[PDB]
This record gives sequence, C-alpha cells and structure tokens, in this order.
Amino acid sequence: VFRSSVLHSTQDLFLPFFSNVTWFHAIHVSFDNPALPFNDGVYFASTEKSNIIRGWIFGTTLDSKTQSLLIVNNATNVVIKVCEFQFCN
Amino acid sequence: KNLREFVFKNIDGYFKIYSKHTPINLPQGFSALEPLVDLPIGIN
Amino acid sequence: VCGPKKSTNLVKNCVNFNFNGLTGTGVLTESNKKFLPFQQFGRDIADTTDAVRDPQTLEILDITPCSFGGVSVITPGTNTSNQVAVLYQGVNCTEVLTPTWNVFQTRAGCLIGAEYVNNSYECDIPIGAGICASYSIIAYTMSLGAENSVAYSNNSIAIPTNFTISVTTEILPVSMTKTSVDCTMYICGDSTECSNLLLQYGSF
Amino acid sequence: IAIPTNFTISVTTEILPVSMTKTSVDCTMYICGDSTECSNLLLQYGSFCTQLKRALTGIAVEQDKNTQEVFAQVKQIYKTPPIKYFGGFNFSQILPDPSKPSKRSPIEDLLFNKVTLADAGFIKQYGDCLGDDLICAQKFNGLTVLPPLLTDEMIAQYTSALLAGTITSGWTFGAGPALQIPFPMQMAYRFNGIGVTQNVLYENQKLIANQFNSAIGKIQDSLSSTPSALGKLQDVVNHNAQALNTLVKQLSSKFGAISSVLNDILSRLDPPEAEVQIDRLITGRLQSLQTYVTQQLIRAAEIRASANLAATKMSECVLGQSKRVDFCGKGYH
Amino acid sequence: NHNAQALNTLVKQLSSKFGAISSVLNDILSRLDPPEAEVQIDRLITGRLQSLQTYVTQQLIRAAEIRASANLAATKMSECVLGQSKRVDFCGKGYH
Amino acid sequence: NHNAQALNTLVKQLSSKFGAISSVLNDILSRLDPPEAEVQIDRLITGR
Amino acid sequence: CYGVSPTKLNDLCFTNVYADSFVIRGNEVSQIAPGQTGNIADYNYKLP
Amino acid sequence: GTITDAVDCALDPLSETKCTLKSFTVEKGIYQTSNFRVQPTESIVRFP
Repeated sequence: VFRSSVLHSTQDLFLPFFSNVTWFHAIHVSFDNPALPFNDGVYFASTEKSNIIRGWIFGTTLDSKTQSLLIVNNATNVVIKVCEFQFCN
Repeated sequence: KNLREFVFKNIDGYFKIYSKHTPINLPQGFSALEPLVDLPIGIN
Repeated sequence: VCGPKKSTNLVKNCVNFNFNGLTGTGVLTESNKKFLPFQQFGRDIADTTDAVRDPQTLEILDITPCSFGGVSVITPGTNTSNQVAVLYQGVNCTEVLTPTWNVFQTRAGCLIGAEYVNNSYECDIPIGAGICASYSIIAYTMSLGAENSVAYSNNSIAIPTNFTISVTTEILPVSMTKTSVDCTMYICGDSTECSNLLLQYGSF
Repeated sequence: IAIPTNFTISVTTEILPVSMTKTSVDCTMYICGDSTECSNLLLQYGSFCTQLKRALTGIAVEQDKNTQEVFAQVKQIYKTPPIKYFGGFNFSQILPDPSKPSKRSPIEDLLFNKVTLADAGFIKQYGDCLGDDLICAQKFNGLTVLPPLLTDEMIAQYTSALLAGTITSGWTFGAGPALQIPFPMQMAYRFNGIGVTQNVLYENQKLIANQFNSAIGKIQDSLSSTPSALGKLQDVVNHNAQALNTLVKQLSSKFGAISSVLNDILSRLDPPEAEVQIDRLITGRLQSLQTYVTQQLIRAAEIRASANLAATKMSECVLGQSKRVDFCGKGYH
Repeated sequence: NHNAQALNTLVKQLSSKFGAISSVLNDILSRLDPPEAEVQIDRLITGRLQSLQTYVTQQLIRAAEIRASANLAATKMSECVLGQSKRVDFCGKGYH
Repeated sequence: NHNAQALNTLVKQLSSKFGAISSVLNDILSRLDPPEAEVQIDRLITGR
Repeated sequence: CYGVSPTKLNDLCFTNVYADSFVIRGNEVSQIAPGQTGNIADYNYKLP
Repeated sequence: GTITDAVDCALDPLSETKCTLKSFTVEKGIYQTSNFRVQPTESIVRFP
C-alpha cells in the first residue's frame, strides 16, 4: 500500500533491532555444515558480487519423506520446484 | 560493493519473499525490502 | 483476474469511477507520486483511497471528492418578510448539485442574496468574519462602538457636577424542571419478556 | 515591626483562554459518504444528527457570547492621544503600531506569532486540497472549522480602546463617562487606594517610571525567549487538533465488520447480509461522534468558566481597582 | 425551551427502529418468534438505552452549568443585596 | 462514597451478559466455536 | 461464501484464485470450514 | 385530523429551514441547512 507523510503502525513478522545475528563463513579448501533452523522464518543477507551461494533449501526432514522446496538462482529462467528431494549432507 | 538481503516467511501455507539490493561502502541506516515472489507451497 | 465487464473511456476532471471493483465518486487528476510497480492502490491518513493505478495504463490518478460545503441560510422573522439569503461557507463564489434550488465574497464563505454596503451598523445576524446581516437583506461590517476621543492633557481633569440614579436589571437562572424517567416503562412497553432482557444490562 | 523603605514596581503576566476553534460536523458525509442506502439506514436512528447540529450551534453561539462579554465590554471606542507623553511612562510597547498592517502592539504581535493555529476557517480555493494534508482530510469527511465572529482586527481595536480608556480615564470610563485625568494623578489615586500617600509618587515619579519601563522590557524579553508563556492556549489548540485527528481516524475502524470501506462491503456482499455489516460501522461512528460531542461540551463548559473568570478579572483590575489579594496578580494591585 | 425540546426529543426517539423491522414492541412480539425476535428486541433496547444515556449526559451538563450560574447568583446576592461591594461592573454598571 | 460506588458499579458491570449466553469469556470460548462466539464477544466488548 | 456474496461475484477482481479439489466423506462436510475442529480439520486440511 | 398546510422542502431555502426546524414560523437568525454535493454526470469503468 502506498503511504506518504504518515506514521503507520503494524504488527507482523519483523526483525528486532540490535539483535545478535550469526555470521557464517563457508570456505572450501579442495558432516560439518548442518541445516540451519527455520523457526518462524529467517533473514538472509549477502554482499558477494560473484558466483557465491545464491540458493536456499526449504524443508523439515530433508530425506525424501515429505515435500521440500528447492530454489536455485542462475543466469536466466530460475527454477523453483517443491518436491521430495533427497538432499545430501 | 552491493548488499543483497532476503527475507523468507511461511504463514498459513503462503510463502512470502522480500528482497531489495542496496549498495554499501551491516552499516547504519534503513532500507526497506520489496515483495517479489508469493507462492502457496503449503508445506512445513 | 476480474469478472466479465466492458471497460469505458477514461475521463479526467465529477464522475463515478470503478477501478477493479473499487467504486466511488470523485475527480481524477494527474499525480506526481512515485508509485512502486507492486503497489496498485493508495491510502491517506484517513484510510481513504486517494490514488489508484489504472488497469490499462500505468499512470497514477488522484482521487479527490467533488465540490461541497455547508449551506447556511439567513432568514428574518417570518411575520416580517419571506426573502432569504444563501451563504456557501468555506466555498468561494467562483466555485459554487444536490439541492434543487447581490453576490459578495466574505472571509467565511460566499454570501448570495445580500447587498454589501459601506456604512456600518450594529450586528443583528452573526454571519462570520466580522460581517453581520440585517433587514431588504443587506450585508455590512459590524460596528464595534461609537468613536470617541479623550481630551487628555497634563493639567486637565473632568469632575461631574450632577448624577443620574439608574437601575439595571439582571436575570440569572437558579434551577430547572426536575425529571424522573422510569427505564422499564420507557424502554419496554409493559412487556415481561422485554424486561427479562433489559435486566441483563446491569444497573444502568 | 518591619516597614519597607523602598518598593519595586513589577509586572506579572496572566494567560486565560476566552474561546476555542469552532467545529461543524455533517453526520451524513461523515458516516455515509457518497452512499444512498447507508443514509436510508441511518435515518432509522432518529434525529441524532439534529441533536449534534444543535449542540455544535450552541457551542459556537456560547463561544461567540463569551468572546463578546470578555472583549466587548465598553460601548465607545476610545482612541489614544497623539502626544505619547504620560509623565515619563512609556506605553509604546502596549499601544498599537500604525506602521504594521494590523493595528497591534509589538507584544500582541509576538503573542500571535508564538501560537500557530491549525485551521482558522478561512476560504480555500480548492487548489491546495489536491497534490502536494490533515486539514483537507478532515474537511473531506465533514469536519469543518468555522471562523469566529470577531476577527483579530476587531479584538485588537477593542484592546486598544480599553487601554486608551484606562490610561486616559482611570476607572471612570467603565462606571460612566470617560473623565480625562493625568496619568500621574491616576497613579496617585491608585497608591491612595492601597493606603500609600501620594507624596511618595510626587517625589519618585522618575524612579517609578524607570521601574515600569524596566519591567515592561523584562516582560517583552521573557515573552520573546520563553515559549511556554502561551502554553495554556497552545494546549487547548493541540487538544482540539488531536480530537479532530482522532475523529477523522476513527473512520478506519471496522467495529467487527469485514472492512472499514463502505463501497467494499456494498460490492462484496448482498444487501441482506450487507445491512448487518453497515449497521456495525454506523453504530461505531455514531458512538464516536457522541463521545466527541460530549468531550467538546465539557471543553466548552470549561472555556465558559475560564472566560467568565477572565471577564471578571478584566472588570476588576483594568476598569477599576480591586482590593482582593492575589486576584490581580501577586502584590498590591 | 431547551428542557421542553429535550423532553420532546427523548419521547420522539421511541419512534426510531434502530435497524429493526418496526418501532412498535408489540408488533415485533406478535410477528416474530423469540428465536428471531430477540435479535430485534436487543437492538431496540440498545438504541433506547443509548438515547437515555445521551439525555442523561446532556442533563448533567446543563445541571453543572445551572449550578455554576446559581453559585454566581448567590455570590452576587450576598455581595450587592446583603452588603456593598466595591467590585467594578459586578453589581451592574456604575458605582453600586 | 461516590467514588467508591462508581468503582463498585464499574467492577460489577462485568457481571452483565448484554444479551450473551454468559458473562464469562472463557465459558463462551469453550462452549462455542469462534464463528458463532465472535457475535457474543462483540456484544460483550460493546457493553463493556 | 465467506466475505463475498455468491451472486455479486462477477463484478469483482482477484489477485490469484486457487481452486482446491479434494473428496471427503459425507459426514465431513461440516468440518471443512474456518474455526471448526475434528480429525480432518486438524490432520488433513484446515482453514484459517 | 385533516391536512391544512404543506411545505416543499426542496423549493426554496426558507422552506428547507422550515423543514429542518419542523415549524412553519422561523424567527430571525442564521441556520445551517444540508450541505450541497456535486452529483456525478458519468460513470467510469476501468478493467484490464
């Protein structure tokens, strides 16, 4: 909704200010990266101007028992499909 | 250097997506995210 | 996705509009608002639709109610005359419909039916913004009082040589008529099933 | 026993409200804006609209009567003499200045500039209601502010006439004809009223005039530096503005309905089930209007009491000399 | 006149329906069964109670105004009649 | 005494039903489903 | 029809309409509704 | 019980004031009648 010069108060899911968020650092040198919880949602942030991670897994058990969303970003015509995927460790 | 933010929500089986890119020099300030995709997956 | 209904030609500047089922009445003019691509409707402080995006063209048009204002009628005593005046308060004479039915623009509104004069008199009918009307119906600026000057000096004094004993009246109310209202007999017409529900409201 | 050998002529300010902003609310445009069947359903509630109209008209007439009784107390408009000399006392700070477009004193100019009115009720050319407001939003929903009867120029002229009568007649202009009298003689009579001999004045008129000028200067400096001088009026203005904002915001409430917009309910539901939804909004808006009218009546009664007190203080201190302690300021008035 | 008009308005407010099918109580009692008559009886009672509360509020405000006026009148009596008050413009215009 | 009586009346007004089945909110919430309990909760809130 | 009228429906717009489809038992039709409880409304399909 | 007088409230402003005050005799004064509103001339229908 378009609003201008008006103080609007709303009650919904937001991120509390001055909150302690976890900053992860994934490195590959060439098990250890468990699935992070999704309690009532999550806030993702990134500042990488390259082919670094641009996708997120969504599920509850991730063993082809229930549905699971798979969002993968790429150059053009990204694929978003929810299915019983057998995710790796 | 550009900062890419994302917000994912799962309310009444309706998946919400909020994202908006803001160039940076987590700096101080405010930057509202825009709703982009809203798909009814209806999964836990 | 919408229902089957043929669209009409867009007319700007007082016609009824229908933007995606949102019915209303008001004029449509250009706007400079920076509406976002995912934003379709507008909303002001009073939670009313002030701007809307057209389904066909991506332009934004403002929604403003048509011309309106209060209608104050100035009328003398019925046994005196029947001619009356009309005062469109808050509306200029260049702007002034719902009602089926000598023009001077005042600071409080356009007054039609009263001739404005230059000579001032005592205020009879309060019109607004220091203007008062009196009976034909004429408009005039109310006079604050008789202009008088005091001959002040360093060695001038005025002492009365006589006096006039006068009596002034003053009416002040002391009480009014008492009133006793029976809730049961007033709200309920001597009905028992009505009193059974009235007693559920407590000790009002 | 302690007897003072000197004295200080001080001046104390006192702010008292006389009136407030008028308000005229149309029930039809507020509750049933651009709707037909809504008005048909509202007409079944009786003459509550007529009650609200009578209440607002009575409030306006009462405010006008209070203003007339407070300011318009004399029958003649007395002008100031051209020779601005009163035995050394300088009244240029309280006399109106003809150089300004409005005949107001430098003190009255600051008093009017420190108070910012939300809406005076002037003419709107409809060009400011569109494009790049709270006043327009309130007007579009029936909240109309009416200007007072006596304008600022008439109030300034009344104040100047009262000041001229006080400085040129003492207290005789209020009880009868304005009898001319020198200002030092008026001060001598004032000192004799409180039990002070006139020889003190006849010997220290220069010192008394200097103290009066210094007090006027300090009062002007305090009015220019301290913004909380007119707080008693600023609070009333802010209360009226907040009441108008709350009354125009209450239209956003649903009162248990599916939506606050009448057109949405009329287009989404059929009349058999839309009447019961519009009835809730009508009842909620009627209750809000009744609460607003009750609050406005309470504020009008308070303003009437304050205006009666201010008129009494005027008639006692300005048009005469009152021996009541702590009435015309602290100290021997 | 204000008291009489308030009384007339309070006795006329009974003509209102407040969304009901009729303002007459017996008509609703004889035309609808209690399963569907209480929904209108409640609306009628609520409307009449709101009218009564509005009338009581107006009467309380008028009574407060009359109390202030009566206190002022008693003060003026005790000052001007039972004595001599030197207050200007209190016991009428002029030297009382 | 007037202040105390006003407080007592305001705390007693909660005992009223205002046309509902009961003056207790938990009873209405446990006996009826929200689709048919909101119509009574609204009456209770309006009366209070 | 909750919130909308069955007859006054061809004169409105919608953002995205999703037509669900599922076959339940005859005695389970009273459970597919907002605020209702039961086996289906708690384990298979629930309305907000 | 017979009709002896009538007033067309939409004829003249004096008749409107008479209908608003519910009396045939209007004393000297100013009265605020019903507000005027510009009626719509056309209907605009906008759909994709």
